Amino acid sequence: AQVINTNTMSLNAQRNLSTSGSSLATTIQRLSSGSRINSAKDDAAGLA
Amino acid sequence: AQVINTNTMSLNAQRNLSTSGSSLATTIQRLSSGSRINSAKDDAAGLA
Amino acid sequence: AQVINTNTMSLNAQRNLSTSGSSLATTIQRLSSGSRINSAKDDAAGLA
Amino acid sequence: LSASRSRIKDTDFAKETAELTRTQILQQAGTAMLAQANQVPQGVLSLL
Amino acid sequence: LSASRSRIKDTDFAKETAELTRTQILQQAGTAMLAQANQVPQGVLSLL
Amino acid sequence: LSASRSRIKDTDFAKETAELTRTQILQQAGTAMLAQANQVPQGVLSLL
Repeated sequence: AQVINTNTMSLNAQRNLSTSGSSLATTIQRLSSGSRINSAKDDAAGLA
Repeated sequence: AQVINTNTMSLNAQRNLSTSGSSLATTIQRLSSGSRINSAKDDAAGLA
Repeated sequence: AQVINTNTMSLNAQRNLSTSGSSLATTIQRLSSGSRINSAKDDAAGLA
Repeated sequence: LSASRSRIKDTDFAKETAELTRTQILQQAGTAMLAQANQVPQGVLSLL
Repeated sequence: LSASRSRIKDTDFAKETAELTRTQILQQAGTAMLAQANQVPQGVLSLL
Repeated sequence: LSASRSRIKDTDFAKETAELTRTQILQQAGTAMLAQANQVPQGVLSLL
């Protein structure tokens, strides 16, 4: 069946792209700062 | 014999087109995501 | 004869590419490690 | 362990593209043949 | 004490670049596949 | 004894680089030929 109102394949690809691109910000940040723990999000005791 | 109420060839061509187009979604999804197993529909022990 | 459902040339080329790419990992590893014997796969009496 | 895990989960990029091309060609063949089949039953009208 | 503190806070530069490269490749693959998926539904027009 | 042990275990850096270069060329040749082989079967469409 061929439809035009909804494009499930197109709908998916977007989600995959966002998931893949999420982590690049974190890796760039921790590679530029020089340290692995920059906020309490990453570790819970290491900062303590 | 010519018949106009039914068109057997037309009815047949639709099924073949749908069958060919079924696999496109799976191949594009597994090519965009980068992984061969995205859901339990593909494997039953590989994911575990 | 022209067919679509099979592409023998394409099927072949894949095999040749994998064959050529087999040895590069071994070469890189034995160049980074600095030693010619890293496991018993390479030799049987040399390690002993 | 990390090397062993990747043999049953990752995608082979060389293999998927051939299937992509095959499905793409089959779709166009099916569409053209469906259009031809739809146009076929017209010639009865000349008899009337 | 200063040497001991460094084990749980500093970045490993040899390990951190690999994820940069991997994510960079994954993003390009995702973008190309997204464009393909968007362009796919065009073929229905020829039927009309 | 230390001199004797080194003749059968250490890598020869002069010989491995040639093999590295040869394999690297073969990979590119194979990839280009594979892409051409994949693109070949498109010509059947004009007949339809």
